[PDB]
Amino acid sequence: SMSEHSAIVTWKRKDSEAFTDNQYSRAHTWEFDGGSKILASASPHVVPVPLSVEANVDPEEAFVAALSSCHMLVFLSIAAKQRYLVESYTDNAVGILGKNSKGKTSVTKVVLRPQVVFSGTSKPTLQQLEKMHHLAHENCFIANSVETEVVTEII
Amino acid sequence: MSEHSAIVTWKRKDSEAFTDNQYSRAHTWEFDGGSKILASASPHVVPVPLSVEANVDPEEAFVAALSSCHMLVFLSIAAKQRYLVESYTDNAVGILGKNSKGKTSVTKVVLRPQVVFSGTSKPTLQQLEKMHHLAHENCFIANSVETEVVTEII
Repeated sequence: SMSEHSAIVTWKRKDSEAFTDNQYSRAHTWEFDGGSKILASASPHVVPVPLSVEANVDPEEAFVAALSSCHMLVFLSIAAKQRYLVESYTDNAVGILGKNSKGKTSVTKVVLRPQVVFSGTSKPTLQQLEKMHHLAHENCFIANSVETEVVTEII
Repeated sequence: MSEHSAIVTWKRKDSEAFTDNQYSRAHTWEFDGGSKILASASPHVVPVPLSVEANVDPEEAFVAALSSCHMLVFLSIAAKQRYLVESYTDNAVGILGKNSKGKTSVTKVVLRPQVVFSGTSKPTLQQLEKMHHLAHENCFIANSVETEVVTEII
């Protein structure tokens, strides 16, 4: 059903920061309802380190992780319902910045490369796995919200 | 132009039956620079204790990515125009609903940024509004989504 999801994003000038020289820290915080606070930054592909902070999450990385996580969650529920025992699910996902059709810089492509380990006495075939991933992509809330071409390479 | 990586991992817990659909949705996100984030399904989507309230969920992350991206472009614009920004706080909300079509997706995200300027040179409202239109135009995440993204300034 319908739901709302909030994030508080906050940046504060450090005492030592001139700011107008563009040499301010891009570190900032993301705060969510359940109480968690995440240290964030601009991507180091767009703003050089040390202005960006490599150890902190960036918007592009979070975008890729959300798409990959959303797809995973749908898949796992499908696999449980088919009574397949999943031991692990690991996705090495990659997003690409490039120019979209309108000539604007965007995340034009995301490749999901999920590797799933099954156990127990009912394991699916290659054909079945493939259909579980197609259903997962079709019912992924995040994939359904984006212009990004989302491709799954099943590993 | 650039590549952005995420490793998303779920492992079945010891003794967790899974096939009963009662498994924990907690999992991890790992990024190149070493950040690990504890993740879950949203508790507005999956009840609890199947979802874990203190963990980040895909929907929350997608709202933060949009809000964060818009902010970072805004700040570089403000700094270029020689305004001194003391703070920027955006209380963002995204809404999951149907379409367009009939598929559940994030239909609308509303950004509500509040900016504190100090010092001698401060923008007028008109200048502030223009900085936000430019930031939205140049925000990579916003240029990636089909979501209606609206900015209500202040």
